[PDB]
Amino acid sequence: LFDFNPSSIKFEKYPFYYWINSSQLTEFNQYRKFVIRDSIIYSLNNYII
Amino acid sequence: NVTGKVALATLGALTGYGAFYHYNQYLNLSARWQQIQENIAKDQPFDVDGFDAKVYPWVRENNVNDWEYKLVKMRGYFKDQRFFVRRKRDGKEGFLVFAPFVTAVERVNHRLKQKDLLPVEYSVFVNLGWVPVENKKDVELGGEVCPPMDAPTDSTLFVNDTFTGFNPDPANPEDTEQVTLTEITGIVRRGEQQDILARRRNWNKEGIYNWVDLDYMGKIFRLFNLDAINTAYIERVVPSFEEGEEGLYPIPATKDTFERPLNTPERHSTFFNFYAATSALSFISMLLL
Amino acid sequence: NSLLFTAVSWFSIYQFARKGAVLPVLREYGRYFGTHRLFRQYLHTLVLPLLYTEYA
Amino acid sequence: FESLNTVLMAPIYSFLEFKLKLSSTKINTNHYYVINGKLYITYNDSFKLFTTINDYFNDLNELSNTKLFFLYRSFNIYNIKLNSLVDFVFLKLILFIHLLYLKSTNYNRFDYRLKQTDWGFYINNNSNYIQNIFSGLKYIWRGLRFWII
Amino acid sequence: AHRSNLYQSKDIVGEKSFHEKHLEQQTAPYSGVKSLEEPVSQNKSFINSLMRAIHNH
Amino acid sequence: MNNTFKFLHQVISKLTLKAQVPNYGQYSHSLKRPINPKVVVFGNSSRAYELISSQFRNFNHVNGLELKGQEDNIQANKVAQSVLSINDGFQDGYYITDFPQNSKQAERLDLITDGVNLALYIKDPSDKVTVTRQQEAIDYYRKTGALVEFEVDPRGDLEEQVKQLSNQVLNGYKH
Amino acid sequence: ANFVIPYLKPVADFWNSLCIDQHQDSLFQFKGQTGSLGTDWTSKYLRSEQDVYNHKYLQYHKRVHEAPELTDVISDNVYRLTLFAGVERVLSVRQAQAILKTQFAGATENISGAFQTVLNGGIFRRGYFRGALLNLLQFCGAPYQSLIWSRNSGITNQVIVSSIFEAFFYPLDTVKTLIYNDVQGKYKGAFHCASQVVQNAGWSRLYAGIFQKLIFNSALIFHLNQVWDGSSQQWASLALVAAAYPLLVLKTRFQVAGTPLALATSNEVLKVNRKTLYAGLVPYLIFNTLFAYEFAAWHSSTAQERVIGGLQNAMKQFSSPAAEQVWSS
Amino acid sequence: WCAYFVPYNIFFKTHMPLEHAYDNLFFPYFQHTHFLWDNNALHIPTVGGVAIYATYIALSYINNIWKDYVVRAQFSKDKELLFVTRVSPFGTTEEEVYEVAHLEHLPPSVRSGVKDLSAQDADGLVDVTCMSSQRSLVFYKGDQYWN
Amino acid sequence: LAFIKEANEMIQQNTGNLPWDGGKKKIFQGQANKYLETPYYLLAALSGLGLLY
Amino acid sequence: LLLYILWLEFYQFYHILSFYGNINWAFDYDEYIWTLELDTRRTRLANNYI
Amino acid sequence: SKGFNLANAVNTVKSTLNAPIKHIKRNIEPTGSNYS
Amino acid sequence: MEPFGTDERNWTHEEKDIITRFLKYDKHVNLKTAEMVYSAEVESAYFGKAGALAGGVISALFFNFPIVRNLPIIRRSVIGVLPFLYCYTWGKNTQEELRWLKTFAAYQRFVVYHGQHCKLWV
Repeated sequence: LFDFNPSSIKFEKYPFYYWINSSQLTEFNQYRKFVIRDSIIYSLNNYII
Repeated sequence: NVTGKVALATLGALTGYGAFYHYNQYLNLSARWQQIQENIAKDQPFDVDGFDAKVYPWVRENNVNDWEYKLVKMRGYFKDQRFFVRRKRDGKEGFLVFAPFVTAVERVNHRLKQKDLLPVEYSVFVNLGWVPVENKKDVELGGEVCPPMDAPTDSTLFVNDTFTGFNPDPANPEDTEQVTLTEITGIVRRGEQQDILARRRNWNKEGIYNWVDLDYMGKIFRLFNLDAINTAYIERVVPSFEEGEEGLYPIPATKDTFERPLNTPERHSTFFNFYAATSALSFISMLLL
Repeated sequence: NSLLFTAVSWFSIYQFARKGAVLPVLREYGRYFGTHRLFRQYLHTLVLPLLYTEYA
Repeated sequence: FESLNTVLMAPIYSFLEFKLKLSSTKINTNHYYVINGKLYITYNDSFKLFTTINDYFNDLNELSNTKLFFLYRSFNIYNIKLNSLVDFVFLKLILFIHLLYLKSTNYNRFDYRLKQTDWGFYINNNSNYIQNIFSGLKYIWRGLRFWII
Repeated sequence: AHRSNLYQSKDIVGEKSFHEKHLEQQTAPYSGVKSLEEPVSQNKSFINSLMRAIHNH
Repeated sequence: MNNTFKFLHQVISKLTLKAQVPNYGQYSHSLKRPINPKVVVFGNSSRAYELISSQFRNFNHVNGLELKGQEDNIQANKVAQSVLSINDGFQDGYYITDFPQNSKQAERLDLITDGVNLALYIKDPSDKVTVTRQQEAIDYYRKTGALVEFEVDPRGDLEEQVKQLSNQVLNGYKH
Repeated sequence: ANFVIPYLKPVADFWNSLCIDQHQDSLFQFKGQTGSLGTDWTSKYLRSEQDVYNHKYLQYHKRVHEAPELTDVISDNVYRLTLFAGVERVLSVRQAQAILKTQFAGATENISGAFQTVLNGGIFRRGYFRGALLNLLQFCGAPYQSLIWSRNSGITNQVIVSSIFEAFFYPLDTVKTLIYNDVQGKYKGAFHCASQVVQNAGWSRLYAGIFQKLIFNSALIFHLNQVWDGSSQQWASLALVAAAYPLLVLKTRFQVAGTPLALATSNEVLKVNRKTLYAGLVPYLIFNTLFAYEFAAWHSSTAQERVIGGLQNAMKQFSSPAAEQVWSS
Repeated sequence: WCAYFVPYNIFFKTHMPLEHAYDNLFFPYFQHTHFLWDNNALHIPTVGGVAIYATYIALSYINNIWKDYVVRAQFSKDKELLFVTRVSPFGTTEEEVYEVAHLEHLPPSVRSGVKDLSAQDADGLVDVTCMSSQRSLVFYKGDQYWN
Repeated sequence: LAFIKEANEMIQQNTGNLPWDGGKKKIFQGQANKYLETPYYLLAALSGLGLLY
Repeated sequence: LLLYILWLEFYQFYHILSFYGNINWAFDYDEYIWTLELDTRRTRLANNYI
Repeated sequence: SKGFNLANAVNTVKSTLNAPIKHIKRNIEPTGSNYS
Repeated sequence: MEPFGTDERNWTHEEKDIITRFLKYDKHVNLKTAEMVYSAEVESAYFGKAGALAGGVISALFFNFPIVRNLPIIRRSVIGVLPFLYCYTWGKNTQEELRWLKTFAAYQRFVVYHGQHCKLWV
């Protein structure tokens, strides 16, 4: 109520902006089968670029 | 009085405008027909094979009206199904008979031995000719149109063409790819239209057809090149003696026996004469008033 | 959004003044230049939404 | 030629009117004259008494209403063909009905049975039946209204 | 007589129909800025003159 | 008509009436106004004159009192000519006062001008001379059904009396 | 199904045809194959997906590269021919409202009053759709005839042909205007109105605004060419036509001159306040923008290129986004 | 519309159900067809009866709701029997008569509700209650409509 | 003003103040009734032809 | 409101009764066609009870 | 003349917003009956 | 594949279009999913057009209704356009809902074909 409130504003106009792939900033400790998802995300990013 | 005079004047003006329009149409049609006859006298058929047969040059350029009324010597294999469309041949009731001609084939079977698919045939429909009503039972489904082209001389030509994909080998080692081709030269015709006043009415449900619907023919015969066939349909022609004396049905088309246009110069002149007579009568009546 | 607000405000001001309804939010006659309250309100309406959008 | 000149002068005349409106104030004080003891303002080519601004606005509204409803309230009087035809059709139907039932007595078989029952709550008919023909049809229409659709 | 009275009861003022109301609503004169029409020199400026012209129609 | 045909007959008449005045139900109140208002006045008092002025503020008054001694036909012609034209401001509602004191003259005027859209007798006890002159005209107007009597007390709300008289005149105007 | 279905079936069939893609249905009509691959239902759907815009482009080509058919023009002006058809009569009345006594018939000197006077006749032959037959017949005249004369001619040639046709067919437009401007219904059909006019005035009155009509037609042709090209100077052409908008209003006022419906005479046409020249400018421009007239034959090369580019984008919509480009293919 | 036109298309012109059909069920997705449901078609007669009864009830309720207001009134020559035309169920007019002694206007049963009465407003509604038939005529409490 | 003049003339005509033209005054003004006959004849002919066919 | 609730409940009942029968179309490329068949399904006994 | 005047539009909106007040009050007004 | 959670942003319209396009022609999408997507795209088109036509039809009658007959032009036009907008919105929403729901189902099926769901082990 009477303290600093965490912000909720976020990006809303980018294609698959929330689709984050494994990387050094992610440590690549994702799901063991998430490689297919990462590759699809990369291909879709290439399409949308 | 005033109503009658005004109506007569309006009728005369409309009929005069129609007469002038149809007279100009008749003159243009006469010029076009003279040019068409002169060009048809040449008899120099452009070759339809290879990259030209995979997509027809008129279809390739979307300029069929540009390639209209031209002589083409095409390669292809005729389909078994024959479609008859009700039409008068030399004043005699009959049917224009058309049969698809498979000009090219495609085989995507990488596992050709594991599975035996059907070749994807890029085909073009050719109007095999015209048959009288009395000989309706004479037309044979898959009947022989003409003798096939001879075997190629080049020993390197006894295989599927680079673009056409047709293998003119009298003994193809792949018997599944064995084929006997055909070559024929003919004239070009644009797709007709269904006009109520022109008696080009098709009872497709009842099987009665008077308007040449390329899309309907494609849906009936299951042709792979639907839009390509819908672009135009050629009326096959023969170099004189199209069908002299035999049970040859459909009778082919000659140099001066091909199907004249529905909106012919004669029809345009008749419409012009009718409109001009109407205009003259209306003007005379208005003068009498 | 700012352009829509400005257009709505301008149209409403013109129509309400065409019937006499004028909000005296600012002084009816301003100091110095002596501009009309209508002109001052039109200027304020043109200015404010752009500044608010700029700030946010 | 004149209309081409007028079209050319259209923005010109509009600009002139705008300039005149800008350079002129909507105040002239050239209307109100005290006619004897009555204050009259110039009304077209004549005068009209002014008691209040609201009164003048009301008079203007009345005159405007008269002008706006002048034509419609001048509707053709004797355009009575359809109404006369309707009246004639109704009269002809009524006359045919009166002819068909010229000489029928009031009491019917039920009325006769009404003279042989203890049903004193129900009363015997003693009047003409012309005015209530097809009241059964009216009742059927009432009853089928809530069940038709 | 019913047709003459439009099947409407005589000696009854009634409610004017919607169009009639609109006929009354759209007929009233426009109310220009009276203050802008005042003889004040503050209204004699060019900006005030333009405001009066655009506002008084 | 039979009690069963009344609904259908009335519906048919209402539907057919629309062919005469389109949007009649949408202009019934407006059509309540006359076309060329001609009014005949009877009465003389202070409150009577006040009510006349209030009800005919936008109307033009004809001084039939001045037209005294003229022949009946000439007076009727003059009154009709006064009441058969629209002022430059499209003002056509003309109210002739102190006229005509003769039933024959009223009949001639009615024949000339298709009947006065309004005839108003001010039933005011403060009025003492009007009934002394226009009794025959009052009787003729009562026979014609156009005479509307506005019973006004000499004392009371002038505004309320004006409202009542305006309502009576509007509802009693004859097309 | 013995009495009702035989009549009720066509209505549902037409509703489905309006709500479904008939061509696509035709693709699903014939199930099977004759030896050529790609005849399955999936293949038919795959072909039909691009086939919608493909058939649209083919129809555009037939409209441009082939001779004209009136129905196609009707197909181009379908919203202008049936639904917003009465807006033409409304605009005619509004242009004629400057000299009409509609102010005495409870119609305000505005578009609202013009509509109310137009709506005072109803929604039938005498209402908002009054004279629609004459309007459609006029639409079937000069536009079709001039468009038949100049298929893909230049702007000047198209303007000349349109002027010739509009001069040819003036009386029909004059009669349509008179019927639309007849608020009392004094005209019992086009023939009766024409008879009365001929017996009353003389033949010359049929083209009181023919020159203004030709000039406005040239302006509208320029505007339509700019709009088709999409030059972003289309707004400039709209403004230029709005500058000449008084010509059409003057022509409309001249067409109905010195008649029972108009309380003024022809000379009085020159005495009108200039504020009347911009009476229905806004409704006219709105109609000309939203429900615009489109002659696909007279479309510019820029218009054809824009249409082809839209079709190319639609065709490009059919592609795999996450497709991987391989070194070997 | 909300009962037939939407249900007709939503039930017989598609195979994918609405989002409201699967929001509460945790089951694998599937398509729906109307040619393999209710082989013993009890649903047909139930739907027909429900539709008929609902339409009848709606018509009757609308007629009852609109049947309390007074549309046209006329006191008799002796003013004993007031003839009044109200709104009929088919949207037409229906004429009835009321006895003079039957109608009355009375304070509500809760005296505290007088301030919250419709007739308290100047342009309100006043109900004349014909006590003989326990009927109500809702006259418009305003001066323009009355004679 | 133009509407006022037209309305004055119409009001004279309606109220009977018809124009006094050279002592030849129109003391009556009316219209006759015309009935649609060609449509009836066409309907009768079409019905007879259909019956014969 | 009861009618609207009844319509929603009818749609729910139809959807629920539908899932018990799995009818789907499958493409046989041998004849180059697609035919619709029906088969049973295995799901949660808890789901069936619900 | 003058077309859409915001004052007139607001007056019409206010009249519309005060329209169903009478019928709502009549529906909610207490009657003269008490069935205890 | 996409993030799941209340705080996560909802799928966008352009994202849904891109996903549908990918599922329509991907070489890594099974034939059953392709047929489902094609059937979904085909039938969903009729609903929106039918709803728009129904709005156009009903709104015309509502423009000439009993009270709608004698209203001012602005109010009459607004009231008439009211049904058309509602029915057009209904039809378009129904078409979009059917298409997007079947698209999400196809996406789930494709993810299952590639095991792209956490805690989904056979």
